[PDB]
Amino acid sequence: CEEPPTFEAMELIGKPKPYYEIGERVDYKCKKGYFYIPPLATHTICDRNHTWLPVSDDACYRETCPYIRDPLNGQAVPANGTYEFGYQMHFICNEGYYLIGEEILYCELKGSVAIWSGKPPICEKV
Amino acid sequence: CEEPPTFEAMELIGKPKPYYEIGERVDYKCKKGYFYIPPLATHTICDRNHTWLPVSDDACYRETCPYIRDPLNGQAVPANGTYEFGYQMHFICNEGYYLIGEEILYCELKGSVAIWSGKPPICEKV
Amino acid sequence: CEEPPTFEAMELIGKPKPYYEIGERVDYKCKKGYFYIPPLATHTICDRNHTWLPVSDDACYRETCPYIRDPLNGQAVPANGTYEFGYQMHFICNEGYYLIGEEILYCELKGSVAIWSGKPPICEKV
Amino acid sequence: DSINTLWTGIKPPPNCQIVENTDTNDGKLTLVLVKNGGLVNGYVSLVGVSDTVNQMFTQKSATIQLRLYFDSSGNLLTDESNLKIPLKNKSSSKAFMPSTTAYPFNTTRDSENYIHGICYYMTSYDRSLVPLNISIMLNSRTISSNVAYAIQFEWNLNAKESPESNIATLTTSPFFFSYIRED
Amino acid sequence: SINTLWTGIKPPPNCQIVENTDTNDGKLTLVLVKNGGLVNGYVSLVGVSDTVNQMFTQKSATIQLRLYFDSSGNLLTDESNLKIPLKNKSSSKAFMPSTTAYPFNTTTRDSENYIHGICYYMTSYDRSLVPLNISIMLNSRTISSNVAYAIQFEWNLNAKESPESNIATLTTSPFFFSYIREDD
Amino acid sequence: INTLWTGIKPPPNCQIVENTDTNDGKLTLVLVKNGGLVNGYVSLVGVSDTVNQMFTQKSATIQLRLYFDSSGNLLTDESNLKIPLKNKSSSKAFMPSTTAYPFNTTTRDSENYIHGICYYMTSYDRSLVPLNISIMLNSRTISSNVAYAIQFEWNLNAKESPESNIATLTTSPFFFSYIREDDN
Ligand SMILES: *[C@@H]1O[C@H](CO)[C@@H](O)[C@H](O)[C@H]1NC(C)=O
Repeated sequence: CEEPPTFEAMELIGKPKPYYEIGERVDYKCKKGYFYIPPLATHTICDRNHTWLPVSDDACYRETCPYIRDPLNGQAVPANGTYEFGYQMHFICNEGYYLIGEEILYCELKGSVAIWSGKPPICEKV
Repeated sequence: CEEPPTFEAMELIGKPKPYYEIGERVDYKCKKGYFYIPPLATHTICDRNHTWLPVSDDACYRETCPYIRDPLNGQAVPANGTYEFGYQMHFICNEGYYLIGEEILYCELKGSVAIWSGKPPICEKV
Repeated sequence: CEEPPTFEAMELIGKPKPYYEIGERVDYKCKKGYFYIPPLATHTICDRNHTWLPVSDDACYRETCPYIRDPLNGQAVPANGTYEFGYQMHFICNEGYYLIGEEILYCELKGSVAIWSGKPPICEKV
Repeated sequence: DSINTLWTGIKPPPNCQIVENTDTNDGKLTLVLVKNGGLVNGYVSLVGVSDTVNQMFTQKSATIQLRLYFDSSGNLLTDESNLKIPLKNKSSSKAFMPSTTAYPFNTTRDSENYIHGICYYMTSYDRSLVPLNISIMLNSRTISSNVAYAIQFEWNLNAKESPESNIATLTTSPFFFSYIRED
Repeated sequence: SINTLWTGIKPPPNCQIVENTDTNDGKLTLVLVKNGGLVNGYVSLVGVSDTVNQMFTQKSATIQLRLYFDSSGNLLTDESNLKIPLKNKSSSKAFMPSTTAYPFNTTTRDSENYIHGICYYMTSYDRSLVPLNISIMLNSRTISSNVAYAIQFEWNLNAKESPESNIATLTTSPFFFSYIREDD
Repeated sequence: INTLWTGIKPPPNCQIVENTDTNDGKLTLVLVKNGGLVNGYVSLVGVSDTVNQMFTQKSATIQLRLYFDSSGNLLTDESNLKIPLKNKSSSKAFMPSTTAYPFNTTTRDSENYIHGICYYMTSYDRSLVPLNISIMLNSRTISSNVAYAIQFEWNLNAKESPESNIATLTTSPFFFSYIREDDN
């Protein structure tokens, strides 16, 4: 068999049949926001019984924002440790220095790409 | 013969000779602002006499402006010709609606292209 | 020998060795802002002694600014008279006319290109 | 010419899906890919078929993104792609795909994988021009075990005010490009 | 095996730009190359006459050269602004714009028939750049019974203020293009 | 022998900063023979820190110039490109025609430049920043050896700097075409 398993990261490819036969193959693709990394499977088959083979959406990962170098004379630490869309980045300035412009940046998802909600701040010399 | 006939829509191609000979052909091209549509004649030929054959500039038409869909909840009706340059377009708004911005647009000729002298109006809901 | 001669127009090609052998060859290229014209020498060699052969940067000429036509109803005369960067251009307006905007323009060198430090003036009719 | 051109064909039928959720083809994508040395020459224009698509330019800004995926052979995976009709020669298609060493498949999207430029939309009423931002991502992002090559086209409208006031056939000026091809 | 159709490198005054002119006042360099189902294009323009080289003393100007061809693919030198036939680098039909791709219309004037882009003019005094709007209409509109193919080039100046103050050689940056070509 | 290039994904192969001894740029160049023309593909990647800091300014400029001998071979000594080009398998066939883009002693023909725009993708939000690209063909020469020349010049100029910290400079691929020599 029946409707193939549903997942969080990947979805089905093509019209969902009410009944699948033994032997036939069903394929998945990553959902909007996720991307695929080899070589874990993205498909599954109807076994000699009438259940589906094992299968996980581990092949699909959450989109990531670009790496951010510590501001000069500063320090850029992920506030959740992730670079995964949804989580943010915290900025701290060293001794004898002060930050200018947004000590926190969000990693938001815009379309199919994950980007930062701003330009990394500066650490100024006091 | 002598100088070939002149027309409104099409003109002569090449240096006009003071005297053309029997059987000699002369070709026309549409003037700036007009365009040609098959398969009508666009030439004449010096007949066994010393006059030119019949010939008209019907092969050349006026440049047309783009089609204009009835404004939503409105109605775009032309005033005269097939969106031919020179003639204009009238706009009327349905029941319970009112127009904003120019209930008439001209189809003017600018260069070699025929365009509308404005953006089609809106029909608003009152 | 030792470090090859230095010049205004051309410079050395490659790492300057502290000691050049006897009979060893050294090549020059024109500096940013100058360009080469045949067939004068660009090189020098270490003679049977321990000095370098004769050699000049005459092979390299200065970058020229674009030609400037006499302003309409005016006259554009080079004042130092070179067009090479460094020298300037004077503008004089004819009888019954007056200049607007900078009666002198400099031919300055910006980067590798020689350009004029302004837009040529106008000669107005009084 | 020994198989030189891979394209959608001249003046094609509705052959792709532009609107997010639907199954009826609402776009006419003209794509022409030509082998030339180590490079591929590209020609890509778009035409709107559906009403919902031809309304997109009544907004101050819109965005259209078609992505094509290919198998290891170089054949369109019609299921995953927004392009619903396989490419064909003008007469493997691997020779036409974007080199994997040039524009890799990554696990984070090299700026080195995008092509960027500008094509134009002609208004309906006065033929005036409106800049559309075109951008082509080569490979870089895979969504299935089948994918071996990928090309993504993204058109972007963004203007002080909307180009159209009513619905009208969306058409993107032909945008030319080139990339280092597989072999 | 006959790959290039062009005007030739560094050509003589070979076209008329000023409407109703007595002499060729433009040097049009055009290079069309066969490549698969496409043609690669290269087109630059140089001003010859004084009247043309004064055009850029205005805040805005416009230049439009249109080439027409017969069923064979040969320049109809009489109707065209280009007054010297194209030649191979060694039918020219193989080089023309496909009729199915960019039709000849009697009504709509397809937006699908234009190519649009931007090339540049270098000023005389400081070499600075001024954007010119280039647009190439393929086929679309015939003006005579002879016409079977058409290419129209249109350069457009439009700036807050004029580029030049005196007369100076008008030159358009090379603009590259491509179109779907006809095929015997 | 159809392609002349630097090769795919090359090693640090050119010098961008004045007075260095360590290649700090990865220039990808692909030149393809096509009829009477050459098709060009050129992207740039920053290697050194000093180069990858250039875009913390409101504006910067990068200029790589390649020189060639009469054979069509890179004069690696004079050029900013420090590694010879190679075929994909004379290179004269690939050089810019001398009659099309002459070597001048008087002026610098505006007819010798190609002009366009490619783009830089920011580090944090992937947004786009226009870079002015300009390619000078031949025209000037700084050596008795030089017989052909190609000069690439990228130019940043924005209301405010794209980056606030150091980040890998990468120029969008810019495509071009020129009339090629042809030995003969
Ligand atoms: C990310 O970390 C910060 C720490 O300041 C926290 O406020 C925020 O809620 C975290 N986000 C999520 C989704 O947990």
